[PDB]
Amino acid sequence: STGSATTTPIDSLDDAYITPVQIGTPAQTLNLDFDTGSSDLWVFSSETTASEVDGQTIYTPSKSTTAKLLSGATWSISYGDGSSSSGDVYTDTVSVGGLTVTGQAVESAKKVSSSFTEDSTIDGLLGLAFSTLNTVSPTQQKTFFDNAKASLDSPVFTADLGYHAPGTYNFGFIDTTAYTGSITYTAVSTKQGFWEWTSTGYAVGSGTFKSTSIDGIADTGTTLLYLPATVVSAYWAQVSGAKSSSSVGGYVFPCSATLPSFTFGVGSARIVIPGDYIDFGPISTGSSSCFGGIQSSAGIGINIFGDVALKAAFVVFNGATTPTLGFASK
Repeated sequence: STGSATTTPIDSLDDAYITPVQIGTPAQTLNLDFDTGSSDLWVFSSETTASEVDGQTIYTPSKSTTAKLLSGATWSISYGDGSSSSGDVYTDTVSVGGLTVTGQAVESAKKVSSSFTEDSTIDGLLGLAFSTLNTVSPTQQKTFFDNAKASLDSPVFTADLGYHAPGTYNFGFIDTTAYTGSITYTAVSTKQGFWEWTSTGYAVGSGTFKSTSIDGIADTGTTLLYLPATVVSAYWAQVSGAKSSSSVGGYVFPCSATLPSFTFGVGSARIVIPGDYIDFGPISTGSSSCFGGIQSSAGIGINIFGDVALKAAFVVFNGATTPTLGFASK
């Protein structure tokens, strides 16, 4: 089997991407944030504290003839940006782009933190990291990909995120028309439960390539590119007027600037992030100070190849016995 679904930016800045997901019988379609940095599939639901729902589409398991309460199971998660959610668990039928999993754990939110409530466009998350990170207790549950894997034509999924445009998540096949040149594959460590890999270095604009190992995670659920302070300083030094602002919470730059590109290494190959991808607009409405898309990972504890990086590439998440990551230009 295979599946193919379109993923769409939630706003004009590409702050996140939503992908429609069918849950239950008859289908209830929810728009979920596919997140290769976590491993829970959770949804706004009929059980969510009413004051914490503001415009989201909810899953109502009592209206699904295939929903079954997973007795005794609870879940609770906290994300790197400080947001959180928790609740109980159903199993139900879940389909993505024509690909169907029966008995998928659907984690029903009783509580969500304010940032989720305030984002009316995201109805929940669909985790695509390794199932070892799944928070369901006392019996850990598998991700959608993990459940689908054995049935897929090939045990892979691909992320093809658009810049200010729709893109595609495919399951079970590699669309050879969706990228240019060849796919370069690179080793993955699953030791922390993430799609963790080591970039071979970077360049700023038309500058020379610096060969240096950068360990980080491929994370579709993080907006920006978070890299070591040395790398990030080298980038923003090429933008007149750019500075790190403690009060804003990162590097800002004059909105009148032209940003240089940023290149990262995948083995001997190179992925180029155009300067425009690194512009996240005014820090506040009407400001001429703009927020940067490359930020320091210092104090995160891990480097994160988030959407800013990933949307510059066609990315293969290879879930073979020994997982690997593939990157192609497009």
